Amino acid sequence: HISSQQHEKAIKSYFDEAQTQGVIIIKEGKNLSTYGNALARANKEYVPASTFKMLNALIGLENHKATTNEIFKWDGKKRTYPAWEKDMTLGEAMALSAVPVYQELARRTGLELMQKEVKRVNFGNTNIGTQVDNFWLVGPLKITPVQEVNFADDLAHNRLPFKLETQEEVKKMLLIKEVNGSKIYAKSGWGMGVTPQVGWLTGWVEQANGKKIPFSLNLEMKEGMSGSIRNEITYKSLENLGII
Ligand SMILES: *[B]([O])([O])C1=[C][C]=[C]C(C(=O)[N][C]C2=[C][C]=[C]O2)=[C]1
Repeated sequence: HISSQQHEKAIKSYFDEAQTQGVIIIKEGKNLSTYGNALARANKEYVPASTFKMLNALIGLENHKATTNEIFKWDGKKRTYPAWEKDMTLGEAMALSAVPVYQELARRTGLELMQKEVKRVNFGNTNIGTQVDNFWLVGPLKITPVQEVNFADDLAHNRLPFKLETQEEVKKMLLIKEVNGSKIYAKSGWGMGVTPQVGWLTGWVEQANGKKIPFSLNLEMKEGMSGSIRNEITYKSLENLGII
């Protein structure tokens, strides 16, 4: 019973209050809706940053480059965060957004195979260039927030060109929140090596009854904001629209 005018104002305000510029795109069935305080972001291109982990994992598992239970050893060298100085599964690495695990996986896959799986999946601008281990962080691979939500819609519905079983395994890695019988599956993205910095939270809500509502939040990370603003805004918006 809320006017759409009021949903629009309430969601814009969640971005206004964090003092950033951003958008969240929601997909109900085949219908895309854009909210936020910077609507024109919707079809601009940004690096996927760690959102790429979802595709990177799909590629690695499908092509037998790791298993769901394989433990990637920490090599013992100092890491940018101490939470990374441990051995982990791809799943654990997904939750921690541990890039060196995912770069290990990228190296196993190899530049050639990576390029072909990324052209095959039609992901973003599909260009990975010559560096197998940072293409999703500093370019040249770029994707828009529309493409990101459509990629989430595909994964959520198992429509990507990977075995059903590969898709279920990557989806088990993605559960970040349970809120009143709804489950939020998603991956965060933080473009730290680019100016300005991009922040993403891409996924879908799986409702009490099996409807799945894909979404993609996309904003600018400002000097010392924390990661969880991405989540917080996503959750405020989703609740505001009665999706969760
Ligand atoms: B991801 O979006 O969660 C993510 C995690 C850790 C590190 C990065 C990253 O963007 N590193 C970039 C780096 C390369 C040169 C300078 O900084 C992303």
